Amino acid sequence: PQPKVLTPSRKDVLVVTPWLAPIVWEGTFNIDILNEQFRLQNTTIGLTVFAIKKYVAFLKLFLETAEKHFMVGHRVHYYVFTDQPAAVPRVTLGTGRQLSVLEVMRRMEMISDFSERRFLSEVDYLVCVDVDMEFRDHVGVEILTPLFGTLHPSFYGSSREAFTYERRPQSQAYIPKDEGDFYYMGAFFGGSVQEVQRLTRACHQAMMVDQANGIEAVWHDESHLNKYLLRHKPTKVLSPEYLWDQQLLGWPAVLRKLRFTAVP
Amino acid sequence: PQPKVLTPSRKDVLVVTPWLAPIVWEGTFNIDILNEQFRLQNTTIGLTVFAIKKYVAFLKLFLETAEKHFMVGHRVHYYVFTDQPAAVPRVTLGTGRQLSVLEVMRRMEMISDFSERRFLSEVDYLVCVDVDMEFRDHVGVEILTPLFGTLHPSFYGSSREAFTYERRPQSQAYIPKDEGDFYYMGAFFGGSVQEVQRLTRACHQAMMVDQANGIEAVWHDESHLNKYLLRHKPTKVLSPEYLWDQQLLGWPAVLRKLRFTAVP
Ligand SMILES: O=c1ccn([C@@H]2O[C@H](COP(=O)(O)OP(=O)(O)O)[C@@H](O)[C@H]2O)c(=O)[nH]1
Ligand SMILES: O=c1ccn([C@@H]2O[C@H](COP(=O)(O)OP(=O)(O)O)[C@@H](O)[C@H]2O)c(=O)[nH]1
Repeated sequence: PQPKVLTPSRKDVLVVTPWLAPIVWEGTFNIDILNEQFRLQNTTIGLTVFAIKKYVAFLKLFLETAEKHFMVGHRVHYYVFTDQPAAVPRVTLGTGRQLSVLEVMRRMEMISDFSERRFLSEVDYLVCVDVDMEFRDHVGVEILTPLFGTLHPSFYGSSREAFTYERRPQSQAYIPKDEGDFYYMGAFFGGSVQEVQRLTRACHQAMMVDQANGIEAVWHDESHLNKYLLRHKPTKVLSPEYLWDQQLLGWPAVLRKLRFTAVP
Repeated sequence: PQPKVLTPSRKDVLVVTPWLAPIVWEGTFNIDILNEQFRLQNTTIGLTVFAIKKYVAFLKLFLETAEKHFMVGHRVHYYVFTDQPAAVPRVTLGTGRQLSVLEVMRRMEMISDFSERRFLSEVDYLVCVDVDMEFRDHVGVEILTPLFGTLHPSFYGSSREAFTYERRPQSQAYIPKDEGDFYYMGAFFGGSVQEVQRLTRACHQAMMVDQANGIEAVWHDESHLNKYLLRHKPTKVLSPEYLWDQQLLGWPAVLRKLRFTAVP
Protein backbone atom coordinates (compact mmCIF):
# COMPACT_ATOMS: atom_id res chain seq x y z
CA PRO A 1 0.00 0.00 0.00
CA GLN A 2 0.82 3.75 -0.06
CA PRO A 3 1.83 5.66 3.11
CA LYS A 4 -0.56 8.58 3.60
CA VAL A 5 1.12 11.71 4.83
CA LEU A 6 -2.05 13.09 6.42
CA THR A 7 -2.88 9.88 8.38
CA PRO A 8 -0.98 9.00 11.60
CA SER A 9 0.35 5.44 11.67
CA ARG A 10 -0.97 5.24 15.26
CA LYS A 11 -3.18 7.77 17.09
CA ASP A 12 -2.83 6.16 20.56
CA VAL A 13 0.96 5.88 21.07
CA LEU A 14 4.21 7.81 20.57
CA VAL A 15 5.96 6.32 17.44
CA VAL A 16 9.15 8.44 17.52
CA THR A 17 11.33 9.73 20.38
CA PRO A 18 12.27 13.44 20.75
CA TRP A 19 15.62 12.54 19.20
CA LEU A 20 13.87 11.05 16.11
CA ALA A 21 14.45 7.39 16.89
CA PRO A 22 11.45 5.21 15.82
CA ILE A 23 9.46 3.50 18.60
CA VAL A 24 8.56 0.12 17.15
CA TRP A 25 4.80 -0.76 17.35
CA GLU A 26 2.64 -2.89 15.04
CA GLY A 27 1.25 -0.61 12.29
CA THR A 28 4.45 1.47 12.11
CA PHE A 29 6.34 -0.70 9.61
CA ASN A 30 5.91 -2.54 6.40
CA ILE A 31 7.81 -5.81 7.08
CA ASP A 32 8.09 -6.58 3.32
CA ILE A 33 10.14 -3.50 2.68
CA LEU A 34 12.35 -4.04 5.80
CA ASN A 35 12.89 -7.72 4.94
CA GLU A 36 14.06 -6.77 1.47
CA GLN A 37 16.47 -4.07 2.69
CA PHE A 38 18.00 -6.46 5.24
CA ARG A 39 18.20 -9.51 2.86
CA LEU A 40 20.07 -7.23 0.35
CA GLN A 41 22.85 -7.01 2.90
CA ASN A 42 22.77 -10.70 3.83
CA THR A 43 22.27 -9.67 7.44
CA THR A 44 23.32 -12.06 10.23
CA ILE A 45 21.75 -11.69 13.63
CA GLY A 46 23.42 -13.15 16.79
CA LEU A 47 21.01 -13.85 19.66
CA THR A 48 22.59 -14.22 23.15
CA VAL A 49 20.84 -16.02 25.95
CA PHE A 50 22.00 -17.14 29.43
CA ALA A 51 20.70 -20.37 30.98
CA ILE A 52 22.49 -21.00 34.33
CA LYS A 53 21.42 -23.46 37.05
CA LYS A 54 17.65 -24.17 36.90
CA TYR A 55 17.14 -21.73 33.95
CA VAL A 56 18.34 -24.41 31.46
CA ALA A 57 14.79 -25.69 31.72
CA PHE A 58 13.53 -22.65 29.73
CA LEU A 59 15.73 -23.22 26.65
CA LYS A 60 13.61 -25.79 24.91
CA LEU A 61 10.57 -23.51 24.60
CA PHE A 62 12.71 -20.37 24.12
CA LEU A 63 14.47 -22.02 21.09
CA GLU A 64 11.46 -23.74 19.55
CA THR A 65 9.51 -20.48 19.61
CA ALA A 66 12.53 -18.48 18.37
CA GLU A 67 12.54 -20.82 15.35
CA LYS A 68 8.89 -19.94 14.66
CA HIS A 69 9.04 -16.19 15.16
CA PHE A 70 12.57 -14.75 15.46
CA MET A 71 14.20 -13.30 12.25
CA VAL A 72 12.68 -16.03 10.05
CA GLY A 73 14.17 -15.87 6.48
CA HIS A 74 17.36 -14.27 7.82
CA ARG A 75 20.68 -15.73 9.04
CA VAL A 76 20.63 -16.34 12.72
CA HIS A 77 23.28 -17.58 15.21
CA TYR A 78 22.18 -18.41 18.73
CA TYR A 79 24.79 -18.15 21.45
CA VAL A 80 23.72 -20.05 24.54
CA PHE A 81 25.77 -19.25 27.69
CA THR A 82 25.36 -22.08 30.17
CA ASP A 83 26.92 -23.86 33.13
CA GLN A 84 25.32 -27.09 31.74
CA PRO A 85 26.28 -27.78 28.10
CA ALA A 86 24.68 -31.25 28.24
CA ALA A 87 21.34 -29.70 29.32
CA VAL A 88 21.00 -27.70 26.04
CA PRO A 89 18.06 -29.31 24.21
CA ARG A 90 18.68 -30.48 20.65
CA VAL A 91 16.21 -28.28 18.73
CA THR A 92 15.92 -28.67 14.96
CA LEU A 93 16.80 -25.40 13.18
CA GLY A 94 15.59 -23.86 9.88
CA THR A 95 18.08 -23.30 7.10
CA GLY A 96 20.68 -20.48 7.64
CA ARG A 97 20.41 -20.85 11.44
CA GLN A 98 23.12 -22.15 13.85
CA LEU A 99 23.59 -22.55 17.52
CA SER A 100 26.76 -22.43 19.62
CA VAL A 101 27.09 -23.36 23.29
CA LEU A 102 29.41 -21.21 25.48
CA GLU A 103 30.34 -22.69 28.84
CA VAL A 104 30.40 -20.26 31.74
CA MET A 105 27.94 -8.72 36.97
CA ARG A 106 28.05 -11.75 34.69
CA ARG A 107 25.86 -10.85 31.67
CA MET A 108 27.58 -7.59 30.72
CA GLU A 109 31.11 -8.91 31.44
CA MET A 110 30.50 -12.04 29.44
CA ILE A 111 28.76 -10.41 26.48
CA SER A 112 31.51 -7.79 26.42
CA ASP A 113 34.24 -10.49 26.30
CA PHE A 114 32.38 -12.57 23.71
CA SER A 115 31.42 -9.53 21.65
CA GLU A 116 35.08 -8.76 21.00
CA ARG A 117 35.94 -12.18 19.64
CA ARG A 118 36.99 -12.63 16.01
CA PHE A 119 34.53 -15.58 15.46
CA LEU A 120 31.83 -12.88 15.67
CA SER A 121 33.24 -11.44 12.45
CA GLU A 122 30.38 -12.94 10.37
CA VAL A 123 27.63 -11.51 12.68
CA ASP A 124 26.12 -8.02 11.99
CA TYR A 125 23.83 -7.38 14.99
CA LEU A 126 23.57 -8.77 18.47
CA VAL A 127 20.33 -9.16 20.36
CA CYS A 128 20.56 -9.92 24.06
CA VAL A 129 17.60 -11.38 25.88
CA ASP A 130 16.36 -13.24 28.98
CA VAL A 131 15.74 -17.01 28.61
CA ASP A 132 12.57 -17.27 30.73
CA MET A 133 10.49 -16.13 27.78
CA GLU A 134 8.78 -17.37 24.69
CA PHE A 135 8.09 -15.88 21.31
CA ARG A 136 4.36 -15.72 20.39
CA ASP A 137 4.50 -13.49 17.41
CA HIS A 138 6.82 -11.91 14.87
CA VAL A 139 10.19 -10.46 16.11
CA GLY A 140 12.09 -9.48 13.04
CA VAL A 141 14.39 -7.00 11.37
CA GLU A 142 12.22 -4.00 12.28
CA ILE A 143 14.18 -4.02 15.59
CA LEU A 144 17.60 -3.83 13.99
CA THR A 145 19.54 -0.53 14.24
CA PRO A 146 22.89 0.54 15.69
CA LEU A 147 21.59 0.69 19.30
CA PHE A 148 18.18 -0.24 20.71
CA GLY A 149 16.56 -0.58 24.15
CA THR A 150 13.14 -1.86 25.18
CA LEU A 151 10.61 -0.12 27.42
CA HIS A 152 10.13 -1.91 30.70
CA PRO A 153 6.44 -3.16 30.56
CA SER A 154 5.84 -2.00 34.14
CA PHE A 155 6.80 1.62 33.56
CA TYR A 156 5.92 2.62 30.00
CA GLY A 157 2.96 4.55 31.47
CA SER A 158 4.95 6.17 34.29
CA SER A 159 6.53 9.58 34.92
CA ARG A 160 10.27 9.76 35.47
CA GLU A 161 10.35 10.46 39.19
CA ALA A 162 8.64 7.03 39.47
CA PHE A 163 11.43 5.32 37.38
CA THR A 164 13.61 3.04 39.50
CA TYR A 165 16.87 4.53 38.25
CA GLU A 166 19.89 4.39 40.62
CA ARG A 167 19.51 7.51 42.78
CA ARG A 168 22.70 7.49 44.98
CA PRO A 169 25.26 9.87 43.50
CA GLN A 170 28.23 7.63 44.54
CA SER A 171 27.03 4.97 42.02
CA GLN A 172 28.23 5.18 38.41
CA ALA A 173 24.57 4.43 37.47
CA TYR A 174 23.38 7.67 39.13
CA ILE A 175 20.67 9.54 37.28
CA PRO A 176 19.29 12.83 38.87
CA LYS A 177 15.53 13.07 39.59
CA ASP A 178 14.66 15.45 36.74
CA GLU A 179 16.66 13.47 34.16
CA GLY A 180 15.65 10.50 32.02
CA ASP A 181 13.75 9.73 28.83
CA PHE A 182 12.40 6.20 29.47
CA TYR A 183 12.96 3.28 31.77
CA TYR A 184 14.57 0.47 29.67
CA MET A 185 14.54 -3.19 30.76
CA GLY A 186 17.74 -5.21 30.98
CA ALA A 187 15.84 -8.25 29.46
CA PHE A 188 16.02 -7.12 25.79
CA PHE A 189 18.61 -4.79 24.21
CA GLY A 190 21.01 -4.96 21.24
CA GLY A 191 22.38 -3.18 18.22
CA SER A 192 25.27 -3.64 15.78
CA VAL A 193 28.18 -5.75 17.13
CA GLN A 194 30.17 -2.51 17.64
CA GLU A 195 27.45 -0.72 19.66
CA VAL A 196 26.82 -3.80 21.81
CA GLN A 197 30.65 -3.99 22.42
CA ARG A 198 30.54 -0.36 23.57
CA LEU A 199 27.43 -0.68 25.67
CA THR A 200 28.45 -3.95 27.53
CA ARG A 201 32.03 -2.69 28.01
CA ALA A 202 30.71 0.56 29.47
CA CYS A 203 28.25 -1.21 31.84
CA HIS A 204 30.89 -3.74 32.90
CA GLN A 205 33.54 -1.06 33.57
CA ALA A 206 31.00 1.09 35.45
CA MET A 207 29.89 -1.89 37.65
CA MET A 208 33.58 -2.64 38.40
CA VAL A 209 33.98 0.93 39.74
CA ASP A 210 30.78 0.60 41.83
CA GLN A 211 32.22 -2.65 43.28
CA ALA A 212 35.57 -1.02 44.05
CA ASN A 213 33.43 1.61 45.93
CA GLY A 214 31.28 -0.81 48.02
CA ILE A 215 28.05 -0.05 46.10
CA GLU A 216 25.74 -2.24 44.09
CA ALA A 217 23.27 -0.31 41.91
CA VAL A 218 19.64 -0.90 42.90
CA TRP A 219 18.75 -2.82 39.75
CA HIS A 220 22.28 -4.13 39.04
CA ASP A 221 23.20 -4.16 35.30
CA GLU A 222 19.78 -2.72 34.38
CA SER A 223 20.65 0.41 36.35
CA HIS A 224 23.90 0.86 34.35
CA LEU A 225 22.06 0.03 31.10
CA ASN A 226 19.64 2.92 31.86
CA LYS A 227 22.56 5.27 32.60
CA TYR A 228 24.27 4.29 29.38
CA LEU A 229 21.13 4.75 27.23
CA LEU A 230 20.44 8.16 28.86
CA ARG A 231 23.85 9.42 27.68
CA HIS A 232 24.02 7.42 24.40
CA LYS A 233 20.49 7.50 23.07
CA PRO A 234 19.13 4.40 21.34
CA THR A 235 18.53 4.74 17.55
CA LYS A 236 15.33 2.64 17.99
CA VAL A 237 13.21 1.93 21.07
CA LEU A 238 11.09 -1.26 21.14
CA SER A 239 7.51 -0.91 22.46
CA PRO A 240 6.28 -3.28 25.24
CA GLU A 241 4.90 -5.56 22.46
CA TYR A 242 8.59 -6.81 22.53
CA LEU A 243 8.72 -7.50 26.28
CA TRP A 244 5.55 -8.41 28.11
CA ASP A 245 4.06 -10.48 30.97
CA GLN A 246 0.46 -11.41 30.19
CA GLN A 247 -0.09 -13.06 33.66
CA LEU A 248 0.85 -9.81 35.44
CA LEU A 249 -0.38 -7.19 32.95
CA GLY A 250 -3.06 -8.74 30.74
CA TRP A 251 -3.41 -7.76 27.12
CA PRO A 252 -4.25 -4.12 26.89
CA ALA A 253 -5.77 -2.73 23.68
CA VAL A 254 -2.65 -0.55 22.88
CA LEU A 255 -0.71 -3.83 22.39
CA ARG A 256 -1.90 -5.20 19.07
CA LYS A 257 0.51 -8.13 19.25
CA LEU A 258 2.26 -9.80 22.25
CA ARG A 259 5.56 -10.87 20.58
CA PHE A 260 7.95 -12.02 23.35
CA THR A 261 6.43 -12.81 26.76
CA ALA A 262 7.38 -14.17 30.24
CA VAL A 263 6.82 -17.87 30.88
CA PRO A 264 4.41 -18.36 33.98
CA PRO B 1 10.31 17.57 29.34
CA GLN B 2 9.53 13.81 29.39
CA PRO B 3 8.32 11.95 26.26
CA LYS B 4 5.00 10.26 27.04
CA VAL B 5 4.66 6.85 25.51
CA LEU B 6 0.85 6.97 25.47
CA THR B 7 0.63 10.41 23.74
CA PRO B 8 1.26 10.75 19.96
CA SER B 9 3.73 13.48 19.05
CA ARG B 10 1.27 14.50 16.30
CA LYS B 11 -2.29 13.22 15.75
CA ASP B 12 -2.78 14.86 12.30
CA VAL B 13 0.25 13.66 10.29
CA LEU B 14 2.37 10.56 9.59
CA VAL B 15 5.67 10.96 11.61
CA VAL B 16 7.43 7.78 10.42
CA THR B 17 7.57 5.99 7.06
CA PRO B 18 6.73 2.26 6.67
CA TRP B 19 10.47 1.61 6.64
CA LEU B 20 10.87 3.40 10.03
CA ALA B 21 12.48 6.59 8.77
CA PRO B 22 11.29 9.68 10.76
CA ILE B 23 9.20 12.26 8.89
CA VAL B 24 10.38 15.58 10.28
CA TRP B 25 7.55 17.89 11.53
CA GLU B 26 7.53 20.49 14.33
CA GLY B 27 6.61 18.71 17.59
CA THR B 28 8.49 15.53 16.65
CA PHE B 29 11.93 16.56 17.96
CA ASN B 30 13.59 18.12 20.90
CA ILE B 31 16.18 20.42 19.23
CA ASP B 32 18.24 20.69 22.46
CA ILE B 33 18.96 17.01 22.49
CA LEU B 34 19.75 16.90 18.71
CA ASN B 35 21.99 19.98 18.95
CA GLU B 36 23.98 18.35 21.72
CA GLN B 37 24.41 15.03 19.87
CA PHE B 38 25.58 16.84 16.72
CA ARG B 39 27.92 19.34 18.54
CA LEU B 40 29.57 16.29 20.26
CA GLN B 41 30.75 15.22 16.84
CA ASN B 42 31.76 18.70 15.71
CA THR B 43 29.49 18.28 12.71
CA THR B 44 30.17 20.29 9.53
CA ILE B 45 27.34 20.87 7.11
CA GLY B 46 28.03 21.83 3.43
CA LEU B 47 25.15 23.67 1.73
CA THR B 48 25.18 23.69 -2.12
CA VAL B 49 23.32 26.27 -4.11
CA PHE B 50 23.31 27.14 -7.85
CA ALA B 51 22.88 30.74 -9.02
CA ILE B 52 23.25 30.90 -12.84
CA LYS B 53 22.24 33.82 -15.11
CA LYS B 54 19.47 35.94 -13.51
CA TYR B 55 19.29 33.66 -10.40
CA VAL B 56 22.34 35.42 -8.85
CA ALA B 57 19.81 38.01 -7.76
CA PHE B 58 18.38 35.55 -5.18
CA LEU B 59 21.66 34.94 -3.32
CA LYS B 60 21.63 37.97 -1.10
CA LEU B 61 18.35 37.06 0.61
CA PHE B 62 19.07 33.29 0.46
CA LEU B 63 22.40 33.85 2.36
CA GLU B 64 21.22 36.48 4.83
CA THR B 65 18.30 34.26 5.85
CA ALA B 66 20.51 31.14 5.93
CA GLU B 67 22.66 33.01 8.47
CA LYS B 68 19.58 33.58 10.65
CA HIS B 69 18.02 30.14 10.46
CA PHE B 70 20.25 27.46 8.89
CA MET B 71 22.32 25.21 11.27
CA VAL B 72 23.03 28.11 13.66
CA GLY B 73 25.64 27.06 16.31
CA HIS B 74 27.10 24.46 13.95
CA ARG B 75 29.91 24.59 11.37
CA VAL B 76 28.62 25.49 7.98
CA HIS B 77 30.29 25.79 4.54
CA TYR B 78 28.30 27.30 1.70
CA TYR B 79 29.24 26.27 -1.81
CA VAL B 80 27.85 28.70 -4.35
CA PHE B 81 27.96 27.43 -7.98
CA THR B 82 27.73 30.39 -10.32
CA ASP B 83 28.53 31.67 -13.80
CA GLN B 84 29.05 35.14 -12.17
CA PRO B 85 31.58 35.07 -9.30
CA ALA B 86 31.57 38.88 -9.09
CA ALA B 87 27.77 38.88 -8.58
CA VAL B 88 28.03 36.90 -5.28
CA PRO B 89 26.98 39.37 -2.57
CA ARG B 90 29.39 39.89 0.32
CA VAL B 91 27.26 38.68 3.26
CA THR B 92 28.71 38.82 6.77
CA LEU B 93 28.85 35.32 8.32
CA GLY B 94 28.59 34.10 11.95
CA THR B 95 31.54 32.37 13.53
CA GLY B 96 32.36 28.81 12.23
CA ARG B 97 30.74 29.59 8.84
CA GLN B 98 32.52 29.92 5.44
CA LEU B 99 31.58 30.43 1.87
CA SER B 100 33.29 29.25 -1.31
CA VAL B 101 32.45 30.29 -4.87
CA LEU B 102 32.63 27.59 -7.61
CA GLU B 103 32.62 28.88 -11.18
CA VAL B 104 30.54 26.88 -13.63
CA MET B 105 21.84 17.75 -16.38
CA ARG B 106 24.05 20.29 -14.61
CA ARG B 107 23.11 20.06 -10.90
CA MET B 108 23.62 16.32 -10.45
CA GLU B 109 26.76 16.20 -12.65
CA MET B 110 28.30 19.12 -10.85
CA ILE B 111 27.42 18.06 -7.32
CA SER B 112 28.68 14.57 -8.14
CA ASP B 113 32.05 15.95 -9.37
CA PHE B 114 32.38 18.37 -6.45
CA SER B 115 31.23 15.79 -3.92
CA GLU B 116 34.21 13.58 -4.74
CA ARG B 117 36.82 16.25 -4.15
CA ARG B 118 39.32 15.92 -1.31
CA PHE B 119 38.68 19.55 -0.07
CA LEU B 120 35.31 18.16 1.07
CA SER B 121 37.20 16.00 3.56
CA GLU B 122 36.28 18.32 6.47
CA VAL B 123 32.52 18.31 5.61
CA ASP B 124 30.17 15.64 7.16
CA TYR B 125 26.81 16.23 5.41
CA LEU B 126 25.73 17.91 2.22
CA VAL B 127 22.45 19.71 1.77
CA CYS B 128 21.45 20.64 -1.74
CA VAL B 129 18.84 23.30 -2.33
CA ASP B 130 17.30 25.76 -4.82
CA VAL B 131 18.43 29.42 -4.56
CA ASP B 132 15.06 31.10 -5.23
CA MET B 133 14.09 30.62 -1.60
CA GLU B 134 14.42 32.15 1.79
CA PHE B 135 14.63 30.77 5.28
CA ARG B 136 11.85 32.02 7.64
CA ASP B 137 12.31 29.66 10.49
CA HIS B 138 14.62 27.07 12.00
CA VAL B 139 16.32 24.53 9.64
CA GLY B 140 18.74 22.61 11.74
CA VAL B 141 20.34 19.29 12.55
CA GLU B 142 17.00 17.48 12.87
CA ILE B 143 17.28 17.02 9.06
CA LEU B 144 20.67 15.35 9.15
CA THR B 145 20.87 11.59 8.43
CA PRO B 146 22.63 9.42 5.85
CA LEU B 147 20.03 10.11 3.10
CA PHE B 148 17.02 12.43 3.10
CA GLY B 149 14.43 13.68 0.61
CA THR B 150 11.69 16.30 0.94
CA LEU B 151 8.01 15.89 0.08
CA HIS B 152 6.99 18.01 -2.87
CA PRO B 153 4.50 20.60 -1.36
CA SER B 154 2.10 20.09 -4.28
CA PHE B 155 1.70 16.35 -3.82
CA TYR B 156 2.02 15.46 -0.13
CA GLY B 157 -1.78 15.00 -0.11
CA SER B 158 -1.92 12.98 -3.34
CA SER B 159 -2.22 9.29 -4.25
CA ARG B 160 0.57 7.70 -6.25
CA GLU B 161 -1.14 7.35 -9.61
CA ALA B 162 -1.31 11.19 -9.47
CA PHE B 163 2.51 11.47 -8.85
CA THR B 164 4.36 12.88 -11.86
CA TYR B 165 6.95 10.12 -11.91
CA GLU B 166 8.54 9.26 -15.30
CA ARG B 167 6.13 6.74 -16.84
CA ARG B 168 7.87 5.70 -20.14
CA PRO B 169 9.65 2.39 -19.62
CA GLN B 170 12.56 3.36 -21.96
CA SER B 171 13.63 6.04 -19.42
CA GLN B 172 16.01 5.05 -16.60
CA ALA B 173 13.66 7.10 -14.32
CA TYR B 174 10.74 4.75 -15.07
CA ILE B 175 8.50 3.95 -12.13
CA PRO B 176 5.43 1.62 -12.73
CA LYS B 177 1.94 2.95 -11.84
CA ASP B 178 1.44 0.87 -8.68
CA GLU B 179 4.92 1.67 -7.32
CA GLY B 180 6.12 4.60 -5.22
CA ASP B 181 6.15 5.77 -1.62
CA PHE B 182 6.16 9.58 -1.96
CA TYR B 183 6.85 12.24 -4.54
CA TYR B 184 10.13 13.99 -3.52
CA MET B 185 11.11 17.45 -4.83
CA GLY B 186 14.46 18.05 -6.49
CA ALA B 187 14.71 21.45 -4.61
CA PHE B 188 15.89 20.03 -1.24
CA PHE B 189 17.75 16.73 -0.65
CA GLY B 190 21.00 15.68 1.07
CA GLY B 191 22.65 13.24 3.43
CA SER B 192 26.20 12.31 4.43
CA VAL B 193 28.89 13.21 1.85
CA GLN B 194 29.04 9.51 0.86
CA GLU B 195 25.28 9.12 0.27
CA VAL B 196 25.11 12.37 -1.70
CA GLN B 197 28.09 11.08 -3.82
CA ARG B 198 26.11 7.91 -4.51
CA LEU B 199 22.82 9.61 -5.19
CA THR B 200 24.19 12.36 -7.58
CA ARG B 201 26.46 9.85 -9.36
CA ALA B 202 23.49 7.52 -9.86
CA CYS B 203 21.21 10.31 -11.18
CA HIS B 204 23.95 11.68 -13.43
CA GLN B 205 24.81 8.24 -14.88
CA ALA B 206 21.10 7.44 -15.38
CA MET B 207 20.47 10.79 -17.20
CA MET B 208 23.51 10.09 -19.43
CA VAL B 209 21.89 6.79 -20.50
CA ASP B 210 18.54 8.54 -21.14
CA GLN B 211 20.42 11.07 -23.33
CA ALA B 212 22.23 8.33 -25.24
CA ASN B 213 18.66 6.93 -25.86
CA GLY B 214 17.00 10.17 -27.10
CA ILE B 215 14.81 10.58 -23.98
CA GLU B 216 14.58 13.33 -21.41
CA ALA B 217 12.67 12.34 -18.25
CA VAL B 218 9.50 14.40 -17.73
CA TRP B 219 10.80 16.23 -14.68
CA HIS B 220 14.52 15.97 -15.57
CA ASP B 221 16.80 15.31 -12.54
CA GLU B 222 13.79 15.26 -10.20
CA SER B 223 12.47 12.23 -12.07
CA HIS B 224 15.78 10.35 -11.52
CA LEU B 225 15.90 11.56 -7.89
CA ASN B 226 12.46 9.94 -7.36
CA LYS B 227 13.64 6.70 -9.00
CA TYR B 228 16.75 6.64 -6.85
CA LEU B 229 14.84 7.27 -3.58
CA LEU B 230 12.27 4.57 -4.49
CA ARG B 231 15.06 1.96 -4.69
CA HIS B 232 17.32 3.44 -1.94
CA LYS B 233 14.91 4.65 0.71
CA PRO B 234 15.71 7.87 2.56
CA THR B 235 16.62 7.46 6.28
CA LYS B 236 14.63 10.68 6.99
CA VAL B 237 11.92 12.44 4.98
CA LEU B 238 11.39 16.20 5.50
CA SER B 239 7.77 17.41 5.77
CA PRO B 240 6.57 20.31 3.54
CA GLU B 241 7.46 22.69 6.43
CA TYR B 242 10.96 22.38 4.76
CA LEU B 243 9.82 23.29 1.23
CA TRP B 244 6.83 25.54 0.77
CA ASP B 245 5.26 28.27 -1.41
CA GLN B 246 2.97 30.47 0.67
CA GLN B 247 1.77 32.50 -2.41
CA LEU B 248 0.54 29.31 -4.13
CA LEU B 249 -0.50 27.18 -1.13
CA GLY B 250 -1.21 29.46 1.83
CA TRP B 251 -0.42 28.39 5.35
CA PRO B 252 -2.45 25.37 6.22
CA ALA B 253 -2.96 24.42 9.88
CA VAL B 254 -0.92 21.12 9.54
CA LEU B 255 2.18 23.32 8.91
CA ARG B 256 3.07 24.75 12.30
CA LYS B 257 6.14 26.49 10.89
CA LEU B 258 7.03 27.59 7.31
CA ARG B 259 10.86 27.12 7.40
CA PHE B 260 12.16 27.48 3.81
CA THR B 261 9.84 29.09 1.26
CA ALA B 262 9.75 30.26 -2.42
CA VAL B 263 10.49 33.92 -3.10
CA PRO B 264 7.44 35.60 -4.99
O1 LIG C 1 19.87 -18.42 38.17
C1 LIG C 1 19.79 -17.74 37.14
C2 LIG C 1 19.37 -16.41 37.22
C3 LIG C 1 19.29 -15.65 36.05
N1 LIG C 1 19.64 -16.21 34.80
C4 LIG C 1 19.57 -15.42 33.54
O2 LIG C 1 19.47 -13.98 33.86
C5 LIG C 1 18.18 -13.54 33.41
C6 LIG C 1 17.59 -12.53 34.49
O3 LIG C 1 16.79 -13.19 35.57
P1 LIG C 1 15.08 -13.25 35.64
O4 LIG C 1 14.96 -13.80 34.20
O5 LIG C 1 15.37 -14.26 36.89
O6 LIG C 1 15.44 -11.64 35.91
P2 LIG C 1 14.32 -10.43 35.51
O7 LIG C 1 14.94 -10.69 34.01
O8 LIG C 1 15.50 -9.71 36.52
O9 LIG C 1 13.15 -11.32 35.98
C7 LIG C 1 17.37 -14.82 33.17
O10 LIG C 1 16.41 -14.58 32.10
C8 LIG C 1 18.35 -15.83 32.72
O11 LIG C 1 18.59 -15.54 31.36
C9 LIG C 1 20.07 -17.56 34.69
O12 LIG C 1 20.34 -18.04 33.58
N2 LIG C 1 20.12 -18.33 35.88
O1 LIG D 1 18.53 29.92 -15.06
C1 LIG D 1 18.61 29.24 -14.03
C2 LIG D 1 17.70 28.19 -13.81
C3 LIG D 1 17.81 27.43 -12.65
N1 LIG D 1 18.82 27.69 -11.71
C4 LIG D 1 18.96 26.89 -10.46
O2 LIG D 1 18.19 25.64 -10.58
C5 LIG D 1 17.13 25.70 -9.61
C6 LIG D 1 15.80 25.11 -10.27
O3 LIG D 1 14.98 26.12 -10.99
P1 LIG D 1 13.55 26.86 -10.36
O4 LIG D 1 14.26 27.28 -9.06
O5 LIG D 1 13.68 27.78 -11.71
O6 LIG D 1 13.11 25.27 -10.61
P2 LIG D 1 11.86 24.57 -9.69
O7 LIG D 1 13.09 24.44 -8.60
O8 LIG D 1 12.15 23.54 -11.03
O9 LIG D 1 11.07 25.89 -9.72
C7 LIG D 1 17.07 27.17 -9.18
O10 LIG D 1 16.61 27.24 -7.80
C8 LIG D 1 18.46 27.68 -9.26
O11 LIG D 1 19.08 27.19 -8.09
C9 LIG D 1 19.75 28.75 -11.90
O12 LIG D 1 20.62 28.99 -11.03
N2 LIG D 1 19.62 29.54 -13.07
